[PDB]
Amino acid sequence: EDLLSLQEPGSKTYS
Amino acid sequence: GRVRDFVAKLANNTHQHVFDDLRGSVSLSWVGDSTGVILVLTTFHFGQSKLYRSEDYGKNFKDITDLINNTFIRTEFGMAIGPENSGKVVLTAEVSGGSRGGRIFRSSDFAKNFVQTDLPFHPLTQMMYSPQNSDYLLALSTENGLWVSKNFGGKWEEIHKAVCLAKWGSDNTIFFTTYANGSCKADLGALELWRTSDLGKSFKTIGVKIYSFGLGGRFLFASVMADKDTTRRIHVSTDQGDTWSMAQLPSVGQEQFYSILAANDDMVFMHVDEPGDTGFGTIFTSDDRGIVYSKSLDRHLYTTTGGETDFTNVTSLRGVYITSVLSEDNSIQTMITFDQGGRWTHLRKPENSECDATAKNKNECSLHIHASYSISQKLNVPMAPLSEPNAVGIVIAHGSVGDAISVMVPDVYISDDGGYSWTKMLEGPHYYTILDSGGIIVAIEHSSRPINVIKFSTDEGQCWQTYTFTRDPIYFTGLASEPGARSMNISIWGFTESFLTSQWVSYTIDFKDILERNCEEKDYTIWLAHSTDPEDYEDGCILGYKEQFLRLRKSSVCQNGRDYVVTKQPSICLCSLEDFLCDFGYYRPENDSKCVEQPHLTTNGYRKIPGDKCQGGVNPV
Ligand SMILES: *[C@@H]1O[C@H](CO)[C@@H](O[C@@H]2O[C@H](CO)[C@@H](O)[C@H](O)[C@H]2NC(C)=O)[C@H](O)[C@H]1NC(C)=O
Ligand SMILES: *[C@@H]1O[C@H](CO)[C@@H](O[C@@H]2O[C@H](CO)[C@@H](O)[C@H](O)[C@H]2NC(C)=O)[C@H](O)[C@H]1NC(C)=O
Ligand SMILES: *[C@@H]1O[C@H](CO)[C@@H](O)[C@H](O)[C@H]1NC(C)=O
Repeated sequence: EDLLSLQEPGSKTYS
Repeated sequence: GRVRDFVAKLANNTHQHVFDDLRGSVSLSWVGDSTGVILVLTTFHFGQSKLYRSEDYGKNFKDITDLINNTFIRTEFGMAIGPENSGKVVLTAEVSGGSRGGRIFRSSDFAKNFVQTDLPFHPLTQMMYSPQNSDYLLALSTENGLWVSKNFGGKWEEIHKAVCLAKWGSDNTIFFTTYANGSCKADLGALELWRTSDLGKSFKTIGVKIYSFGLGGRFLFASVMADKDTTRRIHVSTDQGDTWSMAQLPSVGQEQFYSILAANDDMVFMHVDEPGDTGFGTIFTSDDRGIVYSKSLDRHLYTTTGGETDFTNVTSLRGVYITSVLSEDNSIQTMITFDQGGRWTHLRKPENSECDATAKNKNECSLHIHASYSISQKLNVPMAPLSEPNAVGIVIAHGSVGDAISVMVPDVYISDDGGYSWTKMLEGPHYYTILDSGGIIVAIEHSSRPINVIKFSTDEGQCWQTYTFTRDPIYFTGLASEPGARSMNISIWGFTESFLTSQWVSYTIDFKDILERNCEEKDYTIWLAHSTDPEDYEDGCILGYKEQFLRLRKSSVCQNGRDYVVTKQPSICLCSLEDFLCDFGYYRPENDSKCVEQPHLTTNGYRKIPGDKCQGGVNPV
């Protein structure tokens, strides 16, 4: 696949 | 240099909250800005969830789990926070085996009250908001249908049945791809691209034989398979797909890929993997049209199709980027560019550090920075480089000095003029953060044992002081703060040492009494950016113009405030032959700067580099 779109961040996660 | 009597001031402003629940996982989301609403979604495994809401920047939390009526929530999708200041939150629950459709709890008042609805389908992807109007949503069901809602989830309508991928464009326009025979996997390279400006009332076909597509700002990219081979080129359109024009990029094979590293309104950075699994590629930079591409860097680092790269846009200073290259011996190295990709060089060596074993010449080495790749290899790199647009010319990151990125424990280095000069700030890995637009910095040690101390500096990482915030040390887990780097509250998470039964905990510290005074006219100095040689008639003129900021002095201890906005004063510079790039049918001969001809639309002469604002002087058509 080709990454032709910027991937914005998600959510802070911990554990 | 230190201020005194800060211990009591920090002691009064410290708040502890302890969550009574099983230790599973946590998720933190900020709803809007200037509201201080924080939603914490605790989950455990079977299915069981708890929801907490804080209206006070995280100093106190309330248990609103009964609002969602104690139902397990799917954390794979995550919370869908609405765009800008609208306070729209949507959650996705888990349903039984005989359910007709999924179920969502939706709120539109910053999670004060939630409403339960039953969908006609089973959403297989997170809900997406229309940027121009938050009342619109779309999602893909398990059967690959496309459902669009025009009243914020009240009702949905199916507008197609074989959609591979979809995403909002601009002005409430939807782009999606469809397949005919077989699944979306076996039919790759033989898809169609569809557009509809009426929310699925009227459709249109804008492409065929598509391999993938994406949006990169004011550009539309689509990778089209060749008619007789497996090679696929790149087609770019800026008219919502009304008309396409081939881009001047190499046609990659079936074992390679493209990747957009950063896309502005004018320039786009493209990465083209080289044939083979050598592990490196190349970078090209476009022009204002997004069609003509010129080679910028070689042997760029990119692990794999789904891998990671070290490319980083330094937001503090204009036109500064950092990335990692690959040497002849597979020894990674760091390069920096100040001309938006015009030239690349090594990071300047710190003036008061000694080269490590990796450097053969003990009087000649350079600084190297750890990034996503180093974290991937499981090294001691708690964080990647940090920088904020509103904090001018400040960069923080781990790094080591030598001829290649080493494997020893890294230190922390800071630059306060955009990246031209560096200096060691702390020793050993740390978690750092910036508050109040660079007014005060904070850092937490990265250790394998409980910690009960936090460091902070007011002179841009020059003088550090330690504050003991808790009597019972906790295992640190991470820092949290309001996005934008304009607040003064900082939240410190972790979990207590209790061996029989551990628990979560958060400490929030407010620095309102450390920065007692508000900055005045006197507490600002005029600073010229990109300054290298004062003798130059146009010293520090990048892309045709300069900029003179007003920056808070390090000595001045004062608060910028939430309404602070940076000040500037650009002045243009005369154009030269170095402000233009080549067109379709021309190239640059080596050792020269002219653009000669190489041995359908037509071009005459040169083209002006995007982002360049010079005027006057040389103008070769
Ligand atoms: C690199 O980051 C900088 C800082 O965030 C970006 O500069 C902003 O670009 C946007 C989009 O055009 C403008 O609206 C802002 O005014 C810019 N802010 C500045 C210059 O302080 C820049 O676009 C990023 N570069 C790329 C190539 O994406
Ligand atoms: C840090 O958190 C405090 C609350 O703990 C924020 O206080 C708000 O300040 C604004 C601006 O004066 C008031 O209108 C709000 O009423 C305050 N909130 C509350 C809940 O009383 C404070 O603003 C935060 N830090 C910064 C820099 O804004
Ligand atoms: C809350 O969930 C319970 C689970 O047993 C269900 O029976 C009940 O109808 C739900 N209440 C509302 C108001 O939807």
